[PDB]
Amino acid sequence: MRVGPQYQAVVPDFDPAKLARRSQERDNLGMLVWSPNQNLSEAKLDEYIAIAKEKHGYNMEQALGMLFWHKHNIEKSLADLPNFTPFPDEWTVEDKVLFEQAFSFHGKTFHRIQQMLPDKSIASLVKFYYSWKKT
Amino acid sequence: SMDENYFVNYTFKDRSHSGRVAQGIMKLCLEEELFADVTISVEGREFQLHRLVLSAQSCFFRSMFTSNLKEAHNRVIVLQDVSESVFQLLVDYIYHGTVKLRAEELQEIYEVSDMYQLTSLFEECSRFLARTVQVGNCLQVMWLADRHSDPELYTAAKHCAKTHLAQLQNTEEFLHLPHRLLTDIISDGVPCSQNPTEAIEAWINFNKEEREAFAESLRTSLKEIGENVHIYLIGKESSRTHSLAVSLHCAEDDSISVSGQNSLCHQITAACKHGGDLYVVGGSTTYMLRMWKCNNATVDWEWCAPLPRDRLQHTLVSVPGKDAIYSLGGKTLQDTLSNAVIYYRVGDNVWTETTQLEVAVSGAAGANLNGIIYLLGGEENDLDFFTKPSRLIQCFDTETDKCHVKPYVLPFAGRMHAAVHKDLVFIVAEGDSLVCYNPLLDSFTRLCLPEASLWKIASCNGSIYVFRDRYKKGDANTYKLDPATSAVTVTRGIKVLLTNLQFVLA
Amino acid sequence: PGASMDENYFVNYTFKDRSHSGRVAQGIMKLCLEEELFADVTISVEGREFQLHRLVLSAQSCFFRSMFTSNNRVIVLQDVSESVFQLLVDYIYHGTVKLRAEELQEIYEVSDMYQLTSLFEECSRFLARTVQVGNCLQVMWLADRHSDPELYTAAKHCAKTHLAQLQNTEEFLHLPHRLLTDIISDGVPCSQNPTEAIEAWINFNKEEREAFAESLRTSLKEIGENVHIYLIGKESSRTHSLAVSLHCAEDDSISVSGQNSLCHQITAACKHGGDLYVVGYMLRMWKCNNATVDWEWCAPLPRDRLQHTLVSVPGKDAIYSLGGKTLQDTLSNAVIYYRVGDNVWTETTQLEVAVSGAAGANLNGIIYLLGGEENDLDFFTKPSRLIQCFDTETDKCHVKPYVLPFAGRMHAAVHKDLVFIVAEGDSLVCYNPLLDSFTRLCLPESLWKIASCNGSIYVFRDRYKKGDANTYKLDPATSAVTVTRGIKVLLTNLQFVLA
Amino acid sequence: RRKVCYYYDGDVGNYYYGQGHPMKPHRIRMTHNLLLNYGLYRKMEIYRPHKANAEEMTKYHSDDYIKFLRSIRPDNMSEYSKQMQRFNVGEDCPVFDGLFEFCQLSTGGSVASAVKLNKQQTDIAVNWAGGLHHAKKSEASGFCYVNDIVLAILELLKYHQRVLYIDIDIHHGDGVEEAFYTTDRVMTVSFHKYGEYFPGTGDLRDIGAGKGKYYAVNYPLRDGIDDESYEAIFKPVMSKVMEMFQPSAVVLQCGSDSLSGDRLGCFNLTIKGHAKCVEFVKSFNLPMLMLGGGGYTIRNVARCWTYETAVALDTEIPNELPYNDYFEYFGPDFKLHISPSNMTNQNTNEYLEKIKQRLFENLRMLPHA
Ligand SMILES: O=P(O)(O)O[C@H]1[C@H](OP(=O)(O)O)[C@@H](OP(=O)(O)O)[C@H](OP(=O)(O)O)[C@@H](OP(=O)(O)O)[C@H]1OP(=O)(O)O
Ligand SMILES: [Zn+2]
Repeated sequence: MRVGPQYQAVVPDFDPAKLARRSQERDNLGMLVWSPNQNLSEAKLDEYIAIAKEKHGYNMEQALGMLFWHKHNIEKSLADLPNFTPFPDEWTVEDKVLFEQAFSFHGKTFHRIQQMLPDKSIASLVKFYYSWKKT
Repeated sequence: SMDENYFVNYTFKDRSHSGRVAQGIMKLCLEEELFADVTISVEGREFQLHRLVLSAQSCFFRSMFTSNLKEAHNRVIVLQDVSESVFQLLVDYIYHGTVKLRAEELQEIYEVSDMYQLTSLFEECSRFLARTVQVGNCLQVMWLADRHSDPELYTAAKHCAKTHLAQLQNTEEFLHLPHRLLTDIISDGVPCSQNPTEAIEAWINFNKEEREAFAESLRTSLKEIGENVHIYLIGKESSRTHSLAVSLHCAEDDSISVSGQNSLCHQITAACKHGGDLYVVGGSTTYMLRMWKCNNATVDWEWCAPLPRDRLQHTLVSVPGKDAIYSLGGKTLQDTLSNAVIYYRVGDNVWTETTQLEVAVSGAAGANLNGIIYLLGGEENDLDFFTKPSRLIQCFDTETDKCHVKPYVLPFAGRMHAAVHKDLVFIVAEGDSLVCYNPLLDSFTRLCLPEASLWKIASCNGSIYVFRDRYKKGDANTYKLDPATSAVTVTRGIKVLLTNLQFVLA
Repeated sequence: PGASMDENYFVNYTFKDRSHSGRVAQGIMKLCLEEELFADVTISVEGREFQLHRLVLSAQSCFFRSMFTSNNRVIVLQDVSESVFQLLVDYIYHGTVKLRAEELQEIYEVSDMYQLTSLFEECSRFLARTVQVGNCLQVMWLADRHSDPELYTAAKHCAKTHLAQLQNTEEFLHLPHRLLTDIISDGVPCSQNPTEAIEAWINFNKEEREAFAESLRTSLKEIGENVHIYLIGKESSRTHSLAVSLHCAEDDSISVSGQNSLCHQITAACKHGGDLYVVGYMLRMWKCNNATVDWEWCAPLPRDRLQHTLVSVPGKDAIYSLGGKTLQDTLSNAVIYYRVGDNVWTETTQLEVAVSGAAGANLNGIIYLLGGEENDLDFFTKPSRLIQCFDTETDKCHVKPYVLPFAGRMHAAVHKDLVFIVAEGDSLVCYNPLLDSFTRLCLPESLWKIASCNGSIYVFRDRYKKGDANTYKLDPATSAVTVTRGIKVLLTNLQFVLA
Repeated sequence: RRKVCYYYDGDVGNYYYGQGHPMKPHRIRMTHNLLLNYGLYRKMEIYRPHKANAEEMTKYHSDDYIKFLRSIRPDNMSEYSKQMQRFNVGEDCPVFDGLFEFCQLSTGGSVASAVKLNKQQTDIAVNWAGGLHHAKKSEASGFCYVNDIVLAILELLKYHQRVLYIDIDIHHGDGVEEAFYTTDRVMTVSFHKYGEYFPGTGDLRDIGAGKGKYYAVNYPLRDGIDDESYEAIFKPVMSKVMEMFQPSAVVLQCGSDSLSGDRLGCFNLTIKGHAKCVEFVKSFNLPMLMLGGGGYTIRNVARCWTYETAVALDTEIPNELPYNDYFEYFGPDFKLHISPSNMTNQNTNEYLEKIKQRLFENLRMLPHA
């Protein structure tokens, strides 16, 4: 363990005079995508999500976010299900096959996989790889 | 103590007594021929010998002297089946203790020793017959270590006849070999390359008038084993940045081939070969806990349990004396020298910590002799908190777990590579001079090598291959010496040539 | 160890059996002095028949190898006892003799006649280990007939130290002039009046031994009395400590000789030659200038440690400091030293295993670091039992392959050839390093210290219930533990006793 | 009946360090997916962290360091040479596509989590992305680039008198113990493995230097410690720390890197052991902040962390894994709880007792609060 000026953190000493007013000077940091509710029974939520998977392309989460988008009203979200779509980032034939060529003639250097899939970035290559190792 | 009072009385035990009697007899006895009292005449020589030293050394003469016979207090004795050039070595051994063993007149001494019940000389002639066991005298040393009831030289003289059964089928000794011996060399594990089926069939077709209804239990006892004639070269190729793991399956003689390759994304800080399986340790990052396990029949890397310590340039030792991979010594993360021993139960994937070293080293050349790990040189803690080339010998005993530095030191010092062969430890370091180390006799012998720079030893099956690191193309970058004649020849056939040997394993 | 190049382990080499000397040793030990076989010569002592072999007698000694080779009867020895030549045979064959103080001097004769070197040397060590005033002027004569310098010195020190007690006996009466010159001309303390004992020797003949008398009075080296057994002890409420010295009296009595309360705080201290060197804020050193009362200043330590061991070495005129804690509870193993005169600390090799609070004791060179406490599992400390010898000359420190019969904090006192160790009670071990063994005594009865004045082992109880006089005088020959006094000080909790 | 929040940006499991590197951030996503199928997100306020701008990443780390992290990329590695050899970044902490956005994300989640935590809104604050406790003030160390914990605690010390920090990871949290090695407002209790092992620091004797002496607990362990031993040493020491120190908020660095079988582990714990640890720490009714960091066998990390979040709430969860998206990663049993191995513990009881008595002896010397 090292001791000095550039090693430890400069802790601010404690003065109680600032334990009251700053409570609104720094707001909520981050979006609120979901919050529990006491009113809606989770049976209608199980039915809601089962319908969101069977009758629509949504999954086990976007049904919850879209349900919170309308302030816990099932029927309105059901009315807005056909509108927004679960963006099908379809890796077509050329995409997946060229990815197999990059992975069979290169490896895990996704920067090199980019030099034959120049349109896609890297986060989608890595996201597809972990969801691709299943074979 | 309770009665011994150093001012009244006590028991003075002199521990310099045993040497003053021995150096008294070997100097007053076999020099001035004083006080002789028996005459041993052999094939025309009279020997003025003593009864007290011959009897206090071999029970045969103890029973021949103190007897109820007529030749007890007469004088002259006439020994039979022994020459006057071997019994002189027996006198030079009984009176002095130093005999000059030679491979020319060896078996005779062996036999004669066993008849005189000289145990130490019999055991050393048995080990020295275990060294120089050829392929031609492998059915005669087998037949010789059997009428003397010796399991060690029988096992050693049977392993060679087993692993060389192909070019032994047509010898006129393999056709006269009785049932028990052939049953022992067959019921052990003849390789497929040594085609044992037509060997047994080639044996039966001799006196089949009396051997057909006598040799089928042999075929019901024939076995087969894999291939453990490997080298496992691990070096970084001149092309990419990864390091290959080439496997060298040696043929029969004077040729080494190449099996397969594997490569590895990681770096390697140590590697060992256990029972035909490869075990690499280390990572390019700063967590060198990791460990992998490879084999020619999987082209994978079955990850194994990580070490409990973060050391690099440590020492991995193997040999399945009880299935364990040892990691002795090493240099820590803050460039300190550690001296802790951790081992790995291959059948459990479990590391455990045993007794620690007596001197902390890093980069020592370890060599396992039938259940004893030897740490050879390496790098030692200096005095100004630096390091220096070490000369020490260490002897960790993987049965009672007790290591202790040997008093003597090596000729050279520093970075060295050593391999076990038969019974000896062949060591190479400062350029061109390999010393064979005999840990039982505590002695060295040099040998010298070509003048044209590092070297690596690998005692493959029968011979000792010597690979030189920097494959500068011009040199034959691979040799093969015969340790009995020091004939350094050149073997070819590396095929997939490398360029920078890091590890040349067993 | 030698890298030979003429021999080859696969063609030609030299065998070198290690268990040969042993095997022939137990061979002769076994099939000779048990079954009695191959009997060669017959030696007659007084009236007993000894069927002995010629090769073993000729192997051990030179008297016999010169007796048998004189170019056929029962040779008779005309000046040995039937019960001593038996010890000589049991030594020549077995090599393990049972010594004894009653038939010791006899052996010292015969073991020299037969030229048994080891039995003569060790018989000399055991003969000079137990010399008292009663037989010093006779052990001098005995050492002078057989040309033994080591035992002549050990027989002369006791003779010149206790000179006044001998000036009227009778062994001192018929004393040759050379022995007396060797006694008086080496450093007789003034406490025994050497000048009067000379003329007292002269009146024994008066007329003859007077030709050199005046020149015999110009030959002695009268020297002042030193001081024995320091007691740096903490007495009364605070008031630092003390430095009580104890002038020794040859009357089974110890005496006080001026204090030295001028102290600060002490961590360790040792006695060199005849003065006190003290160490204690934690790396300084003062000297006890008792002639002028005042302390003195010296060089500081090259480092700072706690509970280190100071061992005085008058041989090299230095002081070694060994082991100890280093502020934080981590045990060190660095041996330093201080040369008196040069006044500069230096450095030597390190200890094998680190240890603190040990008890060091030097035997004419080698410093033995006894006991202490060594670090254990895994951060802490445990009371050790280790033995370490620090060869002051070759600078080699190595652990002995054995341990003490006890552990912890202990106190040792060098006495003769022996090291008297003591510790946590009802125990007093007498370690002999030459033949590697221990002999325990029994004490009356709480740690207590040990000290060696001249010829007795004063053992000190470091705790008083006020009014008990717990300063025992130990005679280890008969394990006689007496209670001496004459001390006139109230020193309560004393830290350590510097012999 | 206690409110629980949860920080997770659906974008952290795409940053890939390198080929053959122990830390794979993907484990976070796997954890998330289990929480998305056990039914543990109906009852837990899920948020999204903010991309931590480099002006709050500077209130601890130096300026040239943050400028270096913000200005580096695997294409122009050759341009910054002495820079990356001076900030340790390059060999153990590799440069990769992303890097500074990963640091923005973890640090943003942890800091925002503390900001909400000290305003008495929620009571338990969950964040399995942050918890990088090896990073130092002006250099990276041990897979960690920025030190999220010291930023979160620097955020908590604005409303709280005294803050406690608990280290369960196999390693010694040397960055957060170093950063608070002089002050006495934050007390760093760290249970680890001290032999010859990363990072090397963390002895029993190095406590505090300056005002904050006796305010740094280091409990050095040995290999193969099973579960019952870790409980018998975890409960008394932490009861004594709560009694003597009297904190106001707790920061638990629930490192899943001391379980049975990691790529880089050495202990022999199980999931229910860490569960008993987080339940004991949770049973003091204090503003609690659970972090991550550590854990290199991915499936065991996902299992461990999802059962941790199953402990933070109250809900019990069965052994059978519901249908997620990663059965091809979980072993041929599809069960949550793992089993210990065969490793024996070399800390023989009286070792733990002597160490524990040393700790009590160091803890009885703290002044009243
Ligand atoms: O168990 P191993 O034989 O050592 O293989 C592992 C394992 O790969 P598998 O998918 O075959 O089990 C890792 O996968 P996860 O545990 O992360 O699911 C993988 O890591 P990534 O594919 O996620 O990168 C890693 O690869 P790497 O070493 O490149 O990090 C790879 O190791 P090997 O390269 O030794 O096979
Ligand atoms: Zn960790």
